[PDB]
Amino acid sequence: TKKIVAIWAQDEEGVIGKDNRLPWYLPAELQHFKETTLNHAILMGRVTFDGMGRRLLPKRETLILTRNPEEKIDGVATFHDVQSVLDWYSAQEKNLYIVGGKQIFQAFEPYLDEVIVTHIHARVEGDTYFPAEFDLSLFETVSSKFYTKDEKNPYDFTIQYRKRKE
Amino acid sequence: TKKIVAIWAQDEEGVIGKDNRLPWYLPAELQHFKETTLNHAILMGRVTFDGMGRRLLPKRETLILTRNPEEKIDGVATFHDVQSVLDWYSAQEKNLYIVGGKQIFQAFEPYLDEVIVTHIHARVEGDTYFPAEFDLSLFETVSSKFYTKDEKNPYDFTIQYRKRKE
Ligand SMILES: NC(=O)C1=CN([C@@H]2O[C@H](COP(=O)(O)OP(=O)(O)OC[C@H]3O[C@@H](n4cnc5c(N)ncnc54)[C@H](OP(=O)(O)O)[C@@H]3O)[C@@H](O)[C@H]2O)C=CC1
Ligand SMILES: NC(=O)C1=CN([C@@H]2O[C@H](COP(=O)(O)OP(=O)(O)OC[C@H]3O[C@@H](n4cnc5c(N)ncnc54)[C@H](OP(=O)(O)O)[C@@H]3O)[C@@H](O)[C@H]2O)C=CC1
Ligand SMILES: CN(Cc1cnc2nc(N)nc(N)c2n1)c1ccc(C(=O)N[C@@H](CCC(=O)O)C(=O)O)cc1
Ligand SMILES: CN(Cc1cnc2nc(N)nc(N)c2n1)c1ccc(C(=O)N[C@@H](CCC(=O)O)C(=O)O)cc1
Repeated sequence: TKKIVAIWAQDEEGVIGKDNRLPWYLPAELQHFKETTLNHAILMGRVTFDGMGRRLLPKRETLILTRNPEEKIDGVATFHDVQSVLDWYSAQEKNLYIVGGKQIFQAFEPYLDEVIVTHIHARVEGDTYFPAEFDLSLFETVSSKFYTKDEKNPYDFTIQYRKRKE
Repeated sequence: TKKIVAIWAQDEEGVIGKDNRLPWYLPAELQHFKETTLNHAILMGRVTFDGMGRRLLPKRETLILTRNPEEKIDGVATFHDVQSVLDWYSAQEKNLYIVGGKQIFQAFEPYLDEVIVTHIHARVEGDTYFPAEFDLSLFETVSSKFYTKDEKNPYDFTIQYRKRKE
């Protein structure tokens, strides 16, 4: 039942970030993020955390990965290496969602059970892309859904759930 | 020539914020913001400062308004009340841009020489509205320009420059 899942959103070319934030705004996609991670743990890099104004998502067990030994935010648990997070994960039952920052996605690739990827049907300008060396072939699409754009969500997008091929 | 200017962006209903961020993403509008405030000073409330990850913008003198006893913060100047900012402003020659936070906009409205308002032609969900306690009759629109929507900027928007008359 328990698993480590990577979840991210990207444009048509793999863009995931710009100026420490996301180069788009789609409340409906954020809603999907909320429903998926609700009542679970999420691990994000220190940069992405600061990028979102250090906001603590309600009903989410927030885990921050940093190399700063003096880093200490109230409301969140700090981790300084991958092994530490894996030990934490094994000592509990909740699913663990790798939520972001290209470096974090790269660091956890070997331990991923599944990926939930949102393909935004648009092309934007970004300075950070999903890891091009990430081997998505080891995964298989189990389900997906198309979300039609509207006033508040200017770009169409699709969400795919892909499990690790046996 | 020097003056105190308020700059902000709002949707058709006056929405300026949602969950401590701006409910939209328009690189061309952010480029506009940079062109306007570049090489000058900008004053933002502590909330907004936190909201953008304490990210210090380049070629900008950042001023933070807060009641927090702290005498200083980052590579920024800390102020503890409205009058303090106005006095600092009087002792120098650069234009002062009031850039954000509903409370900060409201606090400096009586001292504004000009407003530069971006009118985003769309309706989005906000939890923070521009504090419109301005006697509009006091200002005159010198000009406004239109920016047609495109792939990276999904909403049309108009930037209006208004100066205090009489
Ligand atoms: N589109 C999407 O789905 C998402 C996009 N993003 C975007 O991606 C960009 C951020 O990505 P990125 O720049 O890679 O930053 P990350 O979010 O990956 O964070 C990087 C930081 O994590 C810490 N870190 C990294 N590796 C380790 C390690 N092995 N051990 C301990 N600490 C480590 C360090 O923090 P420290 O420097 O403190 O030591 C490092 O600076 C932003 O634009 C963000 O908005 C983020 C999430 C999702
Ligand atoms: N659309 C746009 O153009 C912009 C929108 N925004 C949005 O506005 C929202 C934030 O607005 P708001 O919540 O009002 O926060 P503000 O950014 O206005 O910051 C408020 C804080 O400033 C300090 N402060 C306020 N008044 C005084 C005073 N008289 N003397 C000393 N310090 C004072 C306090 O900080 P402390 O609590 O530390 O004492 C107060 O909590 C966010 O959603 C943000 O995204 C922000 C900028 C632009
Ligand atoms: C920057 N950032 C990270 C971010 C954004 N979108 C993503 N989208 C996906 N698919 N995957 C991610 N890792 C992801 N990460 C953010 C920023 C804000 C919120 C946020 O406010 N989320 C609300 C939901 C907002 C809503 O319901 O519209 C929540 O409670 O989770 C989440 C992630
Ligand atoms: C949240 N926030 C405040 C914000 C955003 N847009 C605004 N837009 C207007 N017109 N007025 C404001 N006061 C305003 N404030 C931000 C967030 C990021 C950047 C920013 O990255 N600015 C870069 C430009 C980034 C870009 O060109 O993409 C700069 O150097 O000014 C500015 C303000």
